[PDB]
Amino acid sequence: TLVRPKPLLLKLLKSVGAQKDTYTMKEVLFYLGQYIMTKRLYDEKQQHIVYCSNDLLGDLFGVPSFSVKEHRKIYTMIYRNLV
Amino acid sequence: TLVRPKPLLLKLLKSVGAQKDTYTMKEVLFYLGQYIMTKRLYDEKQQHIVYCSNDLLGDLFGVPSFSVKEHRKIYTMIYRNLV
Ligand SMILES: [Cl-]
Repeated sequence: TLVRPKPLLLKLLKSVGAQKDTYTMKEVLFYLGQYIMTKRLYDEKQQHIVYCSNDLLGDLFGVPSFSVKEHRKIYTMIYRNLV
Repeated sequence: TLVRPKPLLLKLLKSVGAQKDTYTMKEVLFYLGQYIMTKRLYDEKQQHIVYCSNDLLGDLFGVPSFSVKEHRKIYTMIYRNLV
């Protein structure tokens, strides 16, 4: 099973090194984690909290922040950005 | 965020009490639990394994079995049966 990111999440994925149109969900998480890392969107002191409120990811996901421990919310926010 | 099961997952969900045409991921997972557990698709001896080769569920997931601890696979198999 491969998934097809909608266009804006595609651009987001490519900006940290993804190359195709379709990905396993594992590839999508990998690039999501790279993106949050390289952009430093996490709290320094509570590293599992992501502030994405000023960022394209907050727009795509629909939320101004979340924690990486909210797996179900993260999967749901991803679904919205899949064709 | 409301998801909308395609017709087969809907059938599965209805058969274990769901009424709506739309659900939270929270609910979708609950009913699915209900489904597996009320038909005893899981192995008695190693209970994290669900065997669905002889069941409606194997047809919608596309696997002969899966393990409840494989969350990424579960969400992925679920997205293909959603809008
Ligand atoms: Cl909750």
